[PDB]
Amino acid sequence: MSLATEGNGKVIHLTKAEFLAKVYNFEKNPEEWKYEGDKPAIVDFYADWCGPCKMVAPILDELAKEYDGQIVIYKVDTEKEQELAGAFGIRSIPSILFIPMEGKPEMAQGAMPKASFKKAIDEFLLKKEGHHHHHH
Repeated sequence: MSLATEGNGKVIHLTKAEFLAKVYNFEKNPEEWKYEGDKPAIVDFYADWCGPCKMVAPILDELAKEYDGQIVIYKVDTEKEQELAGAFGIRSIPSILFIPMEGKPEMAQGAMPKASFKKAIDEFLLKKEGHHHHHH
């Protein structure tokens, strides 16, 4: 049945329920952050009525496919996921949550271009020089 359902190397918009299961349990972890993901994730907080929020989807699709295998990109519809976005203090949009496999996730506000995104994805999410890195 599921031989090739994409998803990996893609950007999927999900709900807080989907967030919960594969990303983060804000039920058991009201205050803390336990990542349930196996690969590094990038969560785009977007609102369709927002221009920038629209741009990031194609950008994210591009970079997701470019960095396929290693990363998995998501996005969340803040207009409905108000509780989810509000919990992190995101307020609304745009916010980009970079979730490492080590530590807690950083965020960048707004839909930066393919170039700035590559730097944040590659040289930060994979090249986590700011995570546990003092020299060794």
